[PDB]
Amino acid sequence: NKLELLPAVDVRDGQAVRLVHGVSGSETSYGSPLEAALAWQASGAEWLHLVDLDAAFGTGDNRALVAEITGAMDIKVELSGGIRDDASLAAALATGCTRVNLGTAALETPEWAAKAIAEHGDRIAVGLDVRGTTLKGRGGDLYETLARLDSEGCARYVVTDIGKDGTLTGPNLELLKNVCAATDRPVVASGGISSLEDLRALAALVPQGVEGAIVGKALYAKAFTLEEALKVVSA
Repeated sequence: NKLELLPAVDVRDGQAVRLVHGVSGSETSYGSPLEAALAWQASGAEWLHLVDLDAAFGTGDNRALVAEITGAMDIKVELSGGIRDDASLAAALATGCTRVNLGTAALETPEWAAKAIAEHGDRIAVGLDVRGTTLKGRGGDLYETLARLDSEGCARYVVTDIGKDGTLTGPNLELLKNVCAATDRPVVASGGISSLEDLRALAALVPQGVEGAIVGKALYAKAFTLEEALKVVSA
């Protein structure tokens, strides 16, 4: 398969935004998140990666708007942000998204996350936010957690290097290679993508287990177009 591209739309206070290092308050705003999602779809996106950052940070939420965006997509939607308990998981699933991501929940409430995995299967992926080998949440050892989540039947991982997120300095390819070497489950790369060369490098890791790549600031800051990105990961 080709590398899947998941252009991102992160929502804060009803706006499309990008963060640096995932830090609340580092937002750059780009306007309407609905218009952004529809633009990605129009350019040929197969996936939207949609994030409710208010829910992630515990500052209210954008539930109605996230539901509207998801419903406006004819393409697959991965939804993330603050999915930490039965009600936030139910709200997310009710958007009709293709899959959700659990992040902090895997660290803070591992038994709840295991139960969600058992009950929803591959509608769940787990986000791993990494610095070095340490997991972070809004702690844990990367390989111990990966091993535990594997044994619990986790279908898929979304791996973010926090130090690269929103920085346009390139992805952490070594991190990604070694997570792929540790689990047989598909890995989605997130954070740092800055150039078409970065995408070529990620595409070369598909045989090792990199299934897809979430692309954020490179698209909003026009490092390349989504059309270029889709061409480059094609054969």
